[PDB]
Amino acid sequence: ALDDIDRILVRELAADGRATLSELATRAGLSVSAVQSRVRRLESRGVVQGYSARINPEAVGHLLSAFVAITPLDPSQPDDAPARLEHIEEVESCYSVAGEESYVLLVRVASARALEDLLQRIRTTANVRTRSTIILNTFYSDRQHIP
Amino acid sequence: ALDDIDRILVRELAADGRATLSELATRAGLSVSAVQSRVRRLESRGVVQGYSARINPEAVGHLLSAFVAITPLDPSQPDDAPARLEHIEEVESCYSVAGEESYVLLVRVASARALEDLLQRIRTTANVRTRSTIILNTFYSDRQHIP
Ligand SMILES: N[C@@H](Cc1ccc(O)cc1)C(=O)O
Repeated sequence: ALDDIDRILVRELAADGRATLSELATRAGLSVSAVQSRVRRLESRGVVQGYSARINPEAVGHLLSAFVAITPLDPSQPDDAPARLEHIEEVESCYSVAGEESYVLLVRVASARALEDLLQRIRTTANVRTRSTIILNTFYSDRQHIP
Repeated sequence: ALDDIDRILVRELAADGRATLSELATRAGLSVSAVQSRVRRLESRGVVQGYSARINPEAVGHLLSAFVAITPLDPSQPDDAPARLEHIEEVESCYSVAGEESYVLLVRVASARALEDLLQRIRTTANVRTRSTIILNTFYSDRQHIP
């Protein structure tokens, strides 16, 4: 239950999460109060999960990023790992995945040596083997698609 | 230079990309005016690259997501795969990578059938083999970390 109007709103807020109510309204052809309340409704279903600035991770010191695939050293408990890694700040994304491994993490760090340290912390905190794939270059990312 | 006032700014805008030129200035102890200038220089210097609402993908009927690892078929052609795929719009992200594959894509799609399809189109449009990994669940995603 997402009408043409909501489609326009998220498509605009995807492209520009600081879009203003007045700007959105003159694009959907609605009043700024219609818009404000369509946006709150989108936000409280979980259609729009929050707004974030797209910060360039090299500018701030994360010069190495990596996908690390992780798999249980002992498969037996239900799977703690996303909970237990939630508090390592250098882990930015955690997905469970089909195939031989269980999760994939995107991870970002200052250097090669900071990467060895982090692999250790992950090995130990989630009791998990790791397979690492260094990212050499991001060509574009998060480009969200509303169809 | 990232004057650790600029540091408090990006932490603030990453967790909340709508936080307003004022509300910021409070928790950052500055004039609404100087807060406005930095932000303008921060986007100029490519430290903030943009603002995005973060849209839940199922909510828009992207029920299957996948990492897709690609490697070009003919090492003698110019290797321009990121550019040949850039027009296909359900590729959300494309990285080059030191692994077993040349690049990794994050891709979103309606269903398993739609993916098979996408992949046919990926193979033929860049000239690549595909190896893909299906995401069952996203535990968290873009948690941007600032040192
Ligand atoms: N790797 C498993 C799926 C799985 C995902 C997460 C887990 O914690 C465990 C298993 C498979 O392909 O069947």
